[PDB]
Amino acid sequence: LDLFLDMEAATGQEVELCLECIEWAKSEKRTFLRQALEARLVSLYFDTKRYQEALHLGSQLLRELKKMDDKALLVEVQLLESKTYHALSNLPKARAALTSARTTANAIYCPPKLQATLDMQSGIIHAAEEKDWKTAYSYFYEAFEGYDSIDSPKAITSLKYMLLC
Amino acid sequence: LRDDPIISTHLAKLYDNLLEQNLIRVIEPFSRVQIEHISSLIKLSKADVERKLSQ
Amino acid sequence: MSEKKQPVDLGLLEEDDEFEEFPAEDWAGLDEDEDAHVWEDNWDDDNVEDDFSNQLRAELEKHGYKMETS
Amino acid sequence: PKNPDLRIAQLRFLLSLPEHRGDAAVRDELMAAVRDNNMAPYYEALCKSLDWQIDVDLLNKMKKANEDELKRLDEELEDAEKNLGESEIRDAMMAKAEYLCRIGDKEGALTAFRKTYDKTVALGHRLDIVFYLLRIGLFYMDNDLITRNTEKAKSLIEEGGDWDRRNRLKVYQGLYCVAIRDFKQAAELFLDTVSTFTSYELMDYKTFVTYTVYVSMIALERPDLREKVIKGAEILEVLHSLPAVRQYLFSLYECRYSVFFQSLAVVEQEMKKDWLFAPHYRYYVREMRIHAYSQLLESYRSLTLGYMAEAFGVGVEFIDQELSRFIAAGRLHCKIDKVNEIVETNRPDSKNWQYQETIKKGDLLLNRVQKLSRVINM
Repeated sequence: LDLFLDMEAATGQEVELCLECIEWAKSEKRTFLRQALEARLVSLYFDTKRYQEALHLGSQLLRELKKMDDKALLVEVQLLESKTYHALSNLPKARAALTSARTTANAIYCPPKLQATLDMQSGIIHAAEEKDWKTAYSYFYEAFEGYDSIDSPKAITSLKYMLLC
Repeated sequence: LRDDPIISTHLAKLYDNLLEQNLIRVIEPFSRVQIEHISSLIKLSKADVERKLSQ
Repeated sequence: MSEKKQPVDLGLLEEDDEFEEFPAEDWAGLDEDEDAHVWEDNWDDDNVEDDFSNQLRAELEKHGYKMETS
Repeated sequence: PKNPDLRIAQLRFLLSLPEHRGDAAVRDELMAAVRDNNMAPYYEALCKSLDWQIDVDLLNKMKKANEDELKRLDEELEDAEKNLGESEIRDAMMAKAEYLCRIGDKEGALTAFRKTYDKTVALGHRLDIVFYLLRIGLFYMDNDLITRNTEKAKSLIEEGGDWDRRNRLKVYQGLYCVAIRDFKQAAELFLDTVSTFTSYELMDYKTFVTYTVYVSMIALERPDLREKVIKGAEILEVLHSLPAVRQYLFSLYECRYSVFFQSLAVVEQEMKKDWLFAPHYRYYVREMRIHAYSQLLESYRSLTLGYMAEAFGVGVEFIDQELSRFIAAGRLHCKIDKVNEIVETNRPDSKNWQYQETIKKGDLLLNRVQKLSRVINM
């Protein structure tokens, strides 16, 4: 699925075919599988800039994630929840989803793909209101510490964010 | 900068803030002055300058 | 005195006997849109309203045609 | 009532005045005729409707089920009667009364909501019955009758702001302040829009946004808009719903008349044909024009007619009679002259006029102490 979506080809059948993946995964009753398929499909609607059903279906996914286990999966959807309220420019719900992902991910050693994205988005939250660029520069600096030597577009946009803030 | 993120607004506020420092620099000694004497310093049109000033 | 109010009020009862509840109901056709709306505003709105009740009432639909012609 | 027959029965205004839009408006009314005992509303506005051929078919079926479910509420009321209970008789009387809102007759619903208004065990249930008069008072467009129970249910609440009860009443404050033309006290009412929601009892949330964009868009200034809404993220969420609204905020705030008048015809045609929003459509236009002309004319002392005609994208002949009507009629500023064919204001409205704003109250207090002199000795 991820290697099929990174090709960036024929995105019209991708979202419907992903709905056939959630349909098939529910047909064989694989709950965590279709939770992952919604977890990537909501990133597809984030890439499509369709903020209605991404926040709606993602929120209904939060209704079955707040009850269930796998707290690290909640960090993905509260992270991208912060991405979609920031993309809609809503600061308190982005700070609340951010802080909820922080107090969810405080016990879990996250991968630096997920661990650094908290502070990467957090610097855009604080320097979105431009409260303190010392703290925000700490967020893009530690974000650069997370994206160092793992991905070169992410690194050049990381130093773009350091020189930016 | 066409693939620039939402922070283009922050870059534009940096531009307009340096414009503000320009305006509070050159206008500040001047009670009454020509608009092209004072825009000839910055060699820019008076339209957007008039809009930002009057704004 | 206030007893000279009495023949003036006989004139008023002749005015109310001109039309019997024809103007209260028909002018209440305008009052039912106008009741509890502050009538100092209804003098301005009545002023420009009655000013444009003759011609060019809405007229903002026409200004887009006034662009190329003027 | 709180049924969707409120909003379908709210389409009768746009069904009424044009003959153009009365096709879909009669379409969902005829389709909605089988719903919520719709018989007596379209029988009432049937003069505003079609002929009597297919009309007399379904009236005979609705009229008998009317009395059937009515007498089941009556016998169910009697079985709720002669028995120990309050909320059983409250809800039997109340469902009877909402059924009387379904037929659309507040004769039996006035006395029925009056009886369960006397069976209110708490004031919260009383405010619920109050709102049950407000939702049909919206269709009925009474003024004092629906402000009476909110005036009396206003005092002595003492139970805190509830989640959509108190919010629902605050929305109703938005309702009658859409009805009335008081606006600067209507500017506080939509401030709960963080907490307002899709209310199918009265009004959709996006229609709540669509109606509060007018009172904000006209009735508020740039410190007011920059304070409340340009700062606020709530409009930053819902601006993505319609691209027009973002133009009517950003181009108006950006003071671009050549596009705002090009798009203002949609505010004009949208502004009419509306239930509670119709009769003031003359006022919002003119008030918005003078507020825009004061917006440009505030920061500008002298103004050529060339840059002005370029700014508005209109001929000079119209702005000629505009501001001439806005000296006396609009009453914006000091006298404008055409000896040089150039807009020139003076506006000495700060120094001495800041003191002479009080000579009006000095003369009004002077006549009021003449009234105090009229108290003397008799």
